[PDB]
Amino acid sequence: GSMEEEAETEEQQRFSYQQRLKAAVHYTVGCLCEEVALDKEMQFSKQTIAAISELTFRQCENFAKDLEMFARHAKRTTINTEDVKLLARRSNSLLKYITDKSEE
Amino acid sequence: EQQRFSYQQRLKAAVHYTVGCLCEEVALDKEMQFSKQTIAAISELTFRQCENFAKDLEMFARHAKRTTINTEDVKLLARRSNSLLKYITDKSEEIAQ
Amino acid sequence: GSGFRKELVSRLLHLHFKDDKTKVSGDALQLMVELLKVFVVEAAVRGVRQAQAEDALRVDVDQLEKVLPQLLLDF
Amino acid sequence: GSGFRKELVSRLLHLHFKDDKTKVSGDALQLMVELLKVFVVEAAVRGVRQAQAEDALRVDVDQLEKVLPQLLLDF
Repeated sequence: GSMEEEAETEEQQRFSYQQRLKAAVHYTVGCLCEEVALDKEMQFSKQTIAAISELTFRQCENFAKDLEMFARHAKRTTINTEDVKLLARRSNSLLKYITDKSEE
Repeated sequence: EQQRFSYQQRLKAAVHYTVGCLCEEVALDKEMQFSKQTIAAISELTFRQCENFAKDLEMFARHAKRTTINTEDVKLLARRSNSLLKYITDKSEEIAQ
Repeated sequence: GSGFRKELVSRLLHLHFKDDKTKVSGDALQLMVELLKVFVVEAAVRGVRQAQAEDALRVDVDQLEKVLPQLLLDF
Repeated sequence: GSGFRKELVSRLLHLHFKDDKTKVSGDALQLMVELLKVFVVEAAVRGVRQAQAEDALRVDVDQLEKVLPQLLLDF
């Protein structure tokens, strides 16, 4: 039960967890794209939906790192709605939408 | 005597000069020349990018309840790429010397 | 309509935090559930507008790639 | 080699601050000098890589325009 055999099993576990996360994102992305397709009466390829799902998975990485950095900038270990508003600071459009939903 | 060129005009020309010298260094290093129009476009881009840097720095300072912008604010501008972040986090230390 | 589950978003964010003590408030988590939704829908609808601007019959990856750069600059 | 003058960078920034009270520390200013140089060098180096990919004689504005979205994503 060597160290290299243990490392391989742990990598397999990390890999399959990431894959399950990617699957779950792909599921919801498929659902949203299906609502868009019906509403706009425009079909999406299967490759387009996969590309959107891989993009959404990556975007989470940038959202999470930024949020953590913004919280810590303010000496907080707990991410709050002001950190989330900072993500949307370049787009007045997006900031108003997010600020709206925060008043709930 | 009356000033001849207006305030932001003079700032854009000073940026243009420095951008030109920087692009001259890249052209020697990378072995490829830049058109005059490319250099002007990079200078205009640089001038425009200072608006975004400035406004981020100020929101970032305000997020930490500060009105004076510090090196922590500036480091947050470089955060997206680890190579940029490490390079700017480095240069920050060299200034301290 | 559909949307991301809170618990999935939490796991996605935690996959990436550098620090184990980092946590996300309940309200902040709900806002990120909405933000990820708007990100996906923006990508899809922009893709639709591009395919239409090209007299195309479906949104292919070739149309999606033209919209992604401005999309990521907005988000 | 070449670099931006701190005085110039101070003026550029102060043109855009939303609030008249906003100040910049002396170290933050020096670090901004380095950051702005990096932005210009990155623009130039990406423009060269794009001109090489297109088998050009020089970097022309059309090459630069292609790399701008990705440059702006990194800054």
